[PDB]
This record gives sequence, structure tokens and C-alpha cells, in this order.
Amino acid sequence: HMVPMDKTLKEFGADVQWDDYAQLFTLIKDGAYVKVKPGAQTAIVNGQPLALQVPVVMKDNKAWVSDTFINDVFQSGLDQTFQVEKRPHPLNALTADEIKQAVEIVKASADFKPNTRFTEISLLPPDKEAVWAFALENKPVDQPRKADVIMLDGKHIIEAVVDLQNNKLLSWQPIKDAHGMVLLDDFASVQNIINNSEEFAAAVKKRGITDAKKVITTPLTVGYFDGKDGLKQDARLLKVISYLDVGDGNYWAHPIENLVAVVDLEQKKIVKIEEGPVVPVPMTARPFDGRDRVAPAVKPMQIIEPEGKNYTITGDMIHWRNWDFHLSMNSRVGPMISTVTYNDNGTKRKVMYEGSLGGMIVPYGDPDIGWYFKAYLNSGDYGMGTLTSPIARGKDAPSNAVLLNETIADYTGVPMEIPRAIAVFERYAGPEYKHQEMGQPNVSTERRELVVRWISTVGNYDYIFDWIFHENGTIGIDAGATGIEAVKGVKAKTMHDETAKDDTRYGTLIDHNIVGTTHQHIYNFRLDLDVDGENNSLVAMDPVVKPNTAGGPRTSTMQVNQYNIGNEQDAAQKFDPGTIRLLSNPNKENRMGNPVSYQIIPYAGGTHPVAKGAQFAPDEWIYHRLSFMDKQLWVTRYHPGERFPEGKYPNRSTHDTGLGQYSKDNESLDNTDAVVWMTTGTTHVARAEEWPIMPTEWVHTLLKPWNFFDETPTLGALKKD
Amino acid sequence: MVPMDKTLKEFGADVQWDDYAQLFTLIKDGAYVKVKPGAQTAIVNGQPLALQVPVVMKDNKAWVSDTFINDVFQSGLDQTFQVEKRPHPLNALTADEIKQAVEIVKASADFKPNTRFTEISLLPPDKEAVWAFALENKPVDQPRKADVIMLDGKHIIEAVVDLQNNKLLSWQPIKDAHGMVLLDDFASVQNIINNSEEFAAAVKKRGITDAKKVITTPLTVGYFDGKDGLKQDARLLKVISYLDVGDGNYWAHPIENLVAVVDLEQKKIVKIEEGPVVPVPMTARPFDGRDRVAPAVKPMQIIEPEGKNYTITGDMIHWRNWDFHLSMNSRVGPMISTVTYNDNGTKRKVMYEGSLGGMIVPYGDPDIGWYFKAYLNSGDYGMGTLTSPIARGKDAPSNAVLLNETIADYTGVPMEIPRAIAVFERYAGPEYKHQEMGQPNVSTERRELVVRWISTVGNYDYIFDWIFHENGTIGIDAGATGIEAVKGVKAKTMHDETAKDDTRYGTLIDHNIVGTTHQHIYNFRLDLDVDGENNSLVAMDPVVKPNTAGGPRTSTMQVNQYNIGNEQDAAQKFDPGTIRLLSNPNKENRMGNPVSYQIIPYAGGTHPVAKGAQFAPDEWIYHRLSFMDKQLWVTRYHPGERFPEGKYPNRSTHDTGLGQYSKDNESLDNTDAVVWMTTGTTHVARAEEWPIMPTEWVHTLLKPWNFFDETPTLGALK
Ligand SMILES: [Ca+2]
Ligand SMILES: [Ca+2]
Ligand SMILES: [Ca+2]
Ligand SMILES: [Ca+2]
Ligand SMILES: [Cu+2]
Ligand SMILES: [Cu+2]
Repeated sequence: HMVPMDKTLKEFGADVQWDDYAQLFTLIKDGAYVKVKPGAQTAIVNGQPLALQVPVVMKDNKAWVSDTFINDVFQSGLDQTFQVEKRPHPLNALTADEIKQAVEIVKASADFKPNTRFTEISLLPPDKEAVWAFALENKPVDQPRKADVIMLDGKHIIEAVVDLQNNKLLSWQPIKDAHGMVLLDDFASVQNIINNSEEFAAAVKKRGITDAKKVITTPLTVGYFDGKDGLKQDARLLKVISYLDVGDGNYWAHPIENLVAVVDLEQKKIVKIEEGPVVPVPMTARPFDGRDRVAPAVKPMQIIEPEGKNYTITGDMIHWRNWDFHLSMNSRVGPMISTVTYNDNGTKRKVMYEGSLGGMIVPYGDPDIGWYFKAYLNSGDYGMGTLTSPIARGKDAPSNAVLLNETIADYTGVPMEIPRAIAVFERYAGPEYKHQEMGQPNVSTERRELVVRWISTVGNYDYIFDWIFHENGTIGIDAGATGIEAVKGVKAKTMHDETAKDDTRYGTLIDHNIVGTTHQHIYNFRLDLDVDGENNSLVAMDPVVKPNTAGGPRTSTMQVNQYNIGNEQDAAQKFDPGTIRLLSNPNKENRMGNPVSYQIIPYAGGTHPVAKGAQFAPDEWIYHRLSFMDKQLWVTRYHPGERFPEGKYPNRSTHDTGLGQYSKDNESLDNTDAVVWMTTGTTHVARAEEWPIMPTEWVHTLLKPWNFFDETPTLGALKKD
Repeated sequence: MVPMDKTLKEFGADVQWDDYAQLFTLIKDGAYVKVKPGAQTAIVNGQPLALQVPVVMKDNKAWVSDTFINDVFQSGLDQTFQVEKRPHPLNALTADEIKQAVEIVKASADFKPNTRFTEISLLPPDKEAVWAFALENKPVDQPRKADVIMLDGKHIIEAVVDLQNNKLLSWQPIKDAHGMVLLDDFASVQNIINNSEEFAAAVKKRGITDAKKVITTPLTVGYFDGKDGLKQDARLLKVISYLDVGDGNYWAHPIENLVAVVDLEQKKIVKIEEGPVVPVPMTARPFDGRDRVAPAVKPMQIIEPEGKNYTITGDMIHWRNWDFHLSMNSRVGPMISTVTYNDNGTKRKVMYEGSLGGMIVPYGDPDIGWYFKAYLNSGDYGMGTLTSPIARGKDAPSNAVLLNETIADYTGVPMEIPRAIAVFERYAGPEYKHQEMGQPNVSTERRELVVRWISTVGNYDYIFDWIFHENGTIGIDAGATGIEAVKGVKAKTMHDETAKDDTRYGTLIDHNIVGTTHQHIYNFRLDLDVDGENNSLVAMDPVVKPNTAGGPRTSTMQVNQYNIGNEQDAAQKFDPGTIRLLSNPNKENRMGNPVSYQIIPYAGGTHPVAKGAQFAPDEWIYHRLSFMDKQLWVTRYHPGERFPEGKYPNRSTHDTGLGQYSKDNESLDNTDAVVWMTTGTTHVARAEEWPIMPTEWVHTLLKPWNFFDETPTLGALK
């Protein structure tokens, strides 16, 4: 029997184009580009013919296909984009069965407790050396597949390690004073606790809210203030900021200002309610989904690759041109790019062992009750990988992208598949190079970049990260920010109102009674680069103007001050875009005797004002707890247990357990396994163009080969010799 | 009948045959055509077209009527280009006007026999009249006038012609001004070197056996208050030489420490400077792929089957809410004019005129063949004249529309530049997005319209992109590629004796070759008229201040806002951590905030950033080109102040550019301002950039700031 072609293909997620003049259907789904004419006994998949027992049937203007059409066509094998991995890569993320296995093991322990939750269940990484031997020498990793299982027992954190290969518990270690991150059920609990609160309902009523059932809460970490906030350091708490649901799908546009509840999660109750001046809730409808807008007409534009892609995805390994890397997912930080090599005329040279987002923070600068403690450590306290936002095909990624699914463990230990978790796409990026010598034939080649894109949404903000692989060896890392602004309710409608001046001291008036409170977006990337080997050194090249001592008319010259940076303490610094910072390999040189290196550029530009550091006085606790915010460049000695700029357990942390801690012993960085950390941020002063919803704003970072190669990397294969 | 492939390719269209669907897909600029063999009709940009003669297959070759191209491509179904019945007042001089202007000056008794023309361009009506035409269709009632700058030998003369009335209005010799380098000067230099026995003897000394393989390159000499020993009244050019070894890349074979000074009027070398002898680097280093084989790549296309979202009428481009005029100039290239943003049915002013103002590539080596090296690309060589035709699909994406532009050559004869500018729309990630937990996703794609121009001067090729975002932002990016200017040195590796001295002013990027450090400094002249003529420059500096509102916080994030009242204060360094707005103090958005545009001179770059001029304050290039040391400049609008480096920068003795335009320190309060953005890079070379450099980019941005009342891309309310 048969099924309706359009409805089915759409369900399946494929793009369907019908050409009435050619009597042809063009279907696109990831690596598959298909053409099929009604009644034809064959279809075309990526330029190759595929026989069809049951042809597409056109009946009274509707197309119908066999119930096996989707599988016969899309899983035929003519689309070679994906290939089966034969020997499992040691860095492959835990499978669904491994996740379940790890959970059964801890649950089999005499200490496991019933309400125990899982903040993170991830692969315990094999030793770096073996992983490289597997990637470069294909040597098997004879070390048991293990898993780190971080558990939250009520409010207590416990770390356990399970031996997946032998199915047994290796360690069970409680971690004192550590608080666990915010888990999904905490959101529902806060909403429910607020809904059952008699006092809160009364506080809300005096603030002009009739139906307390329309109040939407949002859970926020309280941070640490040495008690000045009057909060017990031992309790598992969350502060709650509320908004009113007016039915326009954007409760964020209706803040109930100056009302903050403090909820104790173990106690399941509001332990404190801070109330400030009453501010009338902004009620005007401000939808961002277009319900009240006209859909403008736009002509179609598609980027197509009719014969398939230039890259191949074997299991989780991606091969594209000279690049080879492994791509996996972690529930905390998202995507992890591993064992990155660049094939230099037959030899795979190491570039990066492991790269991923280290952590990020969005701190506010308003001192009022509903804002003084507001600082979001999105990955650390919320879990960005778990909050991945499925890619909206053709909108969040170009129409020629391939969308990957990724699996991780939810907070109850059950496997979870995030659909369209990461997008992979090749794109035209202008001329790779060009030279039009006068009177001679032109010379130009196009530039191609391979992009790996991932989006994660935490509350009101959506963040986009692109890991950009340039064909010429350069690696770009861009961070985009969009979503809905966290706003403050104010009495002024315009800057001509009496309280205007005071209402906008900490932010711009972006709408009537609405202020986009100033804040920063600070991202940090953990890049374990291994420049053509493990042992590297940090080198500084500062371009300078020096007096001319060679004679002739010039008074000055352009020279460079080159010097090594021998320790972690001196490597932690601000980044001057006018200078050059290299991670060199003092053991290997290019054809000219120069050390093979990678130039590190933590600041390659951005569309919002740039954050010069943390916009906090040096005596602020957030400033003290999180030193990674104030420096753009950090370099530490490799250690398998140092992966977060903000530290492993940042919720209500009392001291820097991150980059401040990783560099405190000021170790030597001379000819050793170094790990680069790049911090780049923006200082967001709002404007009306960003409300009700903000247009994506981007920040760029870059890693460029510096004398890593001996000539223009994309000139091509040498014809003679 | 006539062969399709042959005819179509000669026409410049792309031909795709699909055997499975028996369909030909033909593409050229905005025309996207589909035609099946034997079919009585074809499709042009999604619309049906009756064919007089069906396409016919003859021995597996398709044939079409001799009128096919005309009936199909010029059918009228391709609406990309529309007829302009009332010519915009900024339209560039046409070929007929150029020839007419030239005949008017030649009819004068003051015209001399071998006079050349450095520039023949339109002399535009007053700004007011042009805006009135763009916004109210009011006719500019002033005859078309042309500025005709002549070079008589070495003497510059400025004339003005009235094109309507066909008469000469003025003829004014310009005292002390030196003319820009003209194309015939290139041949004279090479020829003068060829006929120089002294020179050939110097070349022989340096190991060159065949003086006929010597390639000269002409360079302006700058000004050193006589320290260079050159006469200020003489039209001179210095010459740097290379050896042609047959690899198509003479740049890779410098003849170091040999410089000749040529007097163009005397037509002879007037001075030869000789430094240490350095063997010419000889190894073949082609950049054209003659010695290479590219890896096979699966095909990729960017299709727009229904045609483009933009329309081109004359030179007026309309796309989404934008409207602007695109014209060409021989000195600075493209001019973006009368830019308005259609805000819910009402066209609001954004920019009267924007274009590259000028640029410079100053070097940092003091030696004989480098100390005076400073390329004023547009000003001394003419970037519009040297435009490099776009290589379809490579220099610009495959869905681009390539425009042809016309200018006058140095002899006054119209010169049409094929594929002079590329226009193309491109996907640029999500316009905005919000995925509220457990709710339907909301995302829209971002589209950017790019206007791309490429200019090549000697060894460097420069790419300029004028980017219009749907949300009102305007981006201006400049890319740099080409062949690096290298110095011949004795060291082959950093392990050789002279290596350290050889690399004191640049990196050793190849054996015996050092890419001498230098900077790339661009300056954009943007006569922004934010929602009107009268604007003011406002500074917003984000700062950390002590908390005085109570609570646990010790500090707060606040803004220090203040106006910049004069030209002198407006000439400043740009801190990317601060905000700079060109605001209209007479109009406000719904929230009572002054409608403005945020000026960002530095939005990013792939090469190290130039924080200013890498020259001591007493260097002559420094004193002559003040624009190199400040990233932001704002001056009072004046019709004859268009170049950051001065109108006549060749051997200029002082700043006639931005230093002169702002010298008077005028008021910038509620008045017609002109913004100048200087953005540069400091280039310290690497091996990855030789023999040909991968394109490096810099970005600048102009963002609407409380210009609108909400997200500009949500759409009109139902
Ligand atoms: Ca350390
Ligand atoms: Ca490393
Ligand atoms: Ca203006
Ligand atoms: Ca002035
Ligand atoms: Cu923000
Ligand atoms: Cu350069």
C-alpha cells in the first residue's frame, strides 16, 4: 500500500521541491540530494542511479510513495556521507547502554540512595598518550572504558568511577562543601513551591497581580557573599525572579520587579522573601514569534551539493581535506573536538588534542535586590550540553548542512537523544587567495571552511558556537548570542519621565517601563593544542617602533621584541590585538629554521562592545571567585582534572577553584604539554533594536599556523619531484 | 540554428545538462533558465516563456535559434535590471560625457599637445538637491558638470566643463602639485632603465647576466625635506627591480640594494643608489598553479531559481528596506550614495555618500630600497582605474550578479571595466533566535547584501565589501591578498650567520627572502546623515563605579555619556570597549532616545591590529598622513574634502588631508558631520603567506542605535 509523499517526507525532515515544468521532485536531507520523476523506475541519489520497484505515483495532483521509499532511498548507500566505524574510537562518548550500565552499577552500591540524581555521567578519558597512539599509530587502548558518575544525594555531591569493561564500582567519594549544579526538576520545584506559598501570593497581589496562577518563576543561583546576603552557606538554595504570563508567549517582557524569593530545595520551601518598591508590571503584549506580524515574501535561495559532501563522518570522526578530528558531546560543556591532525603531504601532524568550551558567565551590573547576585555560569550551573537547542534546519544552519544527533544522560540517569544537536557544513568563504598581475591571466581560488555549529539555550539566552576549520590550517572559534533580554521593570515610559535618569543608571530604556540591564557575556575556551607534538613553549612577539640606527633619512623602524613566557603566572595576561602570541614547538622547525607554531588570537573582533576584563571592582566576590573573567589569555600545564575556568563546582563556591587555582603554583611552561585558555567577552549596553528579541551578535577568535608550514598551504599538490 | 554550449559560453552563461530529467539549466547573473529539448516553452526565473523555436538535439549536441539568447535572456522575465527613465544626478559620467568633456578642454587655446588626464569625474550638484531627488523625485536643475584634472608634462591643471551647455567654466593651473602615477609612466620607467648603460653595468655587477630579464617597478618617492637628496620640483619616481626567471613571479626575485631615481620629464635616471651586493633569490616560486594539481571537489552551487530579491535600475539598487546608489570613480572606486532605510513605508536617511577615502601601505625597513616605500594605493596609483575584474564564482559566490563600470583612461578615452563590482545576497546564520524550553522554536535566517570590489596595485590585491544587513546595520570589510614585497637576504635559514640582522625588520619566509614588516591602513569616508542632516557626536563609555544604592555589591556597571563638540576632540583613538554614536539631536525613537548610528572603526581582523602609525612622530610620512594615527575622525561636511591623505599626496610636504580638514577645529554640534574611519593591520609575515598570501580580513561596522523602536526584522504589524 502507499503513503502521501509530502506529508511523509516533511515528517522525516526532508526538504521537498516540486518542479512542474520538469515534472521533477528534488528532495534534500543532510548528505542526500535526490531527484525523482513521477512514474520513473529509477531515482537519482548524489549523482547515482537507484532502481525503484514502486515508482512515485502522481494521483489527482498528489504524489504518493511506497511505505519503504524513505528507507530504500535515504539509507541506500549512494549517500556516502556517513561510514560505519570499524574500530571504536577511545573517545566515543558513552553509549546509551553504557550510560544505563554505569547507573545500574552505582545503584547496586550499598550507599546509593533513592532520590539520588545524576549531575553528570561522562566517559572518564583514557590517558592522552594512548589516545594519540590510537589516532596516529592505530594502537589499541588496553585500558578499561570507565565512566565518571557525579551524583547529587539531596544536596550532597558524591563522585563515583565505574569500570564499564568489568562492570564494577572503582571508587565512591563524597565531596564536602561542594554544591551541585541546577537540575531540571529544580525548575518545576521552584514554580510549585512559589505556587503553594501563601505569603508569596500575598506579595504578588499587593504588586498589582490578580491571578497568581499566571506567575512564571525562573531559578537563579545565589553566588557567594560571605554572608552579606544573609544566606546560609550550607543550604541548597536558589533565588527566584518572577514574571507575569500575559499570553503573548514572552513572559520575559513582564517582570515583577523588586520581588525575590529564596528557596531551600531540600526543605522544599521559601525561606526568605526580599521586597523592594512596587513597580507596575509592564503589560503590553510583546510577542517575538511573529503571531502579530505580516510574513514578507522572499525569493528562494538554496546552497546545494548535488553529488554529496567533501567530508566523511565515520562513527564520530570527521575527515575533510587535510583535516581529521573526532567530535563528541558532553552534558556540561557541549561539543568536544579531539585528536585534531592536519595531513601535511602524507604525514598527520598534531594540532590539538582536545578543544571545547571551558565555561562561560553572564554577570550583571545593577545593585538592586533582583539583580545584585545575578550572574549566570551557563555551562557550570546549568549544563549547556543537556540544554542543547535542536538546529532548526535551513535557518540556524545553512541548507547544505548535515545535522548530527547526540546522546548523553539526563539527570535521572536515563539516556537522552538530542535531535539535530550539532550541524556540520562546508561554506564558500571568499577567495582563498588572489593575484591579478597587470596584463596577465588572473589567479584566484575559492576558500572553503568546514563549520561545526552547536546551539545551547539557558533560560532567556541562546548561544551559538562555531568551530571553523579553514582549509589552509587556520582554526576559527566564534560565539554568537541571541535570545530575549533579561529586563528590569521601571516607571519611566520615555527618557522624558521623572525617574528616567535613575531608571537607566544601570541600563538603556529599550521599551516603555523596560530596561535592558547592562551585563557582560564572557566566554572561555579550553584549547589543549599540541603543536606538532606535546612539548611546546609560549612565545611573545611584540611589534614595536625602535630608533633607526642604520643611517638614511628614517628616524624609526618597525622591529619585534621576541621573548619566551616561562611560567603559568606570566602567561595569565591581557591580550593586546596589536601583538603576537605563539604556542611554538622548540623541537621542530619549518624549512626556514623557524619553530613550528600556532598564533593564538583570543580577540579577533566582535559586533558588540568588547569586554576589556570583568566590569567589577577588584573587591567584589564574583571578581574574586572567578579570575578567568579578567584575563584574555591563560596557559597552564596539562592535567586531566583541570577543565573548567570557573572550577568544577562553582555553585556557591567561596574561592577560585578554576584557572585561578590551575595557575596558582606558577609551574614552568618551557617545552612542556601546555593548555591554552582563551577568554573573550562583550559588554552589553542595550538598545531598542534588540527588543523584543535580539539579533545575533558575534565574537571571533582565531588560531593560525605560524611557520607551521613552509609555504602557502593551499597552493596544491606539487607536480614534479 | 547555432550550437548552444558554444553560443551560451561566449555569452558568459553557465550550462548544466541533467540527463535524468532531460533538462538544461542555464544561468547568468540574475537569469535562472530551464529548458527541455523539444519543449515549446521554457522557464525564466520561475515564469513560463513561449519559444518560437524549440531547442533541438543534433548528434547529442543542443542547438538553438540565432535569436535564443535575446528571446530568453532579454525576454523581460529576468527583472534583476530595470530601465532608468530619470537618471539619478549621481550617475557617473557616461562614455559620451567623457569624450565630450575631453573635446571641450581640447578646444581651449591653453590645452597642450601631450596632456594626460589624471581624473575626469562628475562634479555633483549640491547635496541638498540630490537628497531632494532621491526622496521627493524633485529634479536637480543644474547642468551636468565634470571636473577634468590634467597633467601637462608634470603640471597639474584643474578644469571644469558644463556638459549640458557644452562649455568650459574654468581652467586653473595648480601650483606645486605633483600628479599621480599614470600608466604610461610604467613603460617609460622600464624603457628608461633598459636604455641606461650605467644601470646595466650596476645590474651586471650584481650577478645578473641578462639585463633584458630585469623587471622594474615604479614607486613614488615621498618627501624627506631634502634628506633623500631629491629635487622638490622634478616629477620623479624611484625604481625597484626584480629578475624574471620565467616562473611568472618576478616578485620572488628581488635585486636588493639597487635603486634608481627617474626624472619623467628629462626621461633619464638622475641617481643610482647602490648598497651591498646580495645574490638574487633564484628558485622558481610560481603562484599560478603551473606546478600544481588541485584536489577534486564535489560541486557546490548557491541557487536563486526565481531570481534576485534586489533590483538594479540604472545604478540604483533596491533590496528589502534598503535603497542606495552605486557609482564608480577612477581614483577611489565605488561610491555608495543616497542610502535610506525604508522604515514601515517611510524612507529615512542614513548616508549621503560613503566610499573608500584613501589607504596606505607604509614599510618599516630603513635600508636604501625600503625607507621611502609607502604605497598610497588609491591616491598615487588610482584604484578604480586598476579595478581587477571579478573571477565569477571564485572572487565572489556563484549567485552573484556582476556589474560592468565605465571610467576614463589617462588619455581621456572611455574605458569599460568588465565585472567591476559583484553584488550578491548571502545566508549569514540566524537573524535571531529563541528556543524557550518546551515551546515551539522561533528562528529566522539572516540575509546580507554584499557589494564587492577588487583593486590590484602592483603586488597587492585589495577586496572591499559594503555589507547591508536587513536589520539596518552596515558592515565595511577590507581583505588583503596578493604577493608580498620581499627583501633579498643571504640567510637561507635562521641558523645562518646573517639571519638575525636579515630578519631585524621582517620574517624570513623563504630561503634568502624576508617579507618586510609593514602596515595596511584603510580609511573610509562616510558622510552619514542620521535620519537627517544635523547630527552630533556622542560618547558612551562603559565604566565601573562604586555602588551607592545599598545591598552587598561594592560596584556597578554604568555609562559615562558626553558630547564631543569639535573636530579636534573627534579625532581620536578608538577603544572597542566604548561606544561612539553619530546621533540626531532633533529626532528620537519611541523611548525618547536620540536616533543614532553606532560607529565601530574596529570590529575585528585576522592579522595583528595597527593601534596607530608604527612610525615615530617625527617621521615625514607620519607628519604628512595624520589619518594613520587615529581610528576615528569627524569633520564638518564640505564638498571638496574627500581624501584622508590630501588631494595631491605625491611628494606632499605637509598634511593636506584629514590633518587640514580638522585643523580649524570647527563645531560638530547639531551640524552636517562626515565620519572617517581608519582601520589598519601591522603585518609581520610568515611562510604560510609565500609565494601567495591567503586573504586576510578586517571588519568595521555601523549599527543603528535607538534609530528604530524595536527589532527591525520582526516585520510589519498585521
Ligand atoms: Ca598548573
Ligand atoms: Ca598541549
Ligand atoms: Ca553628514
Ligand atoms: Ca573642518
Ligand atoms: Cu547580552
Ligand atoms: Cu601585508
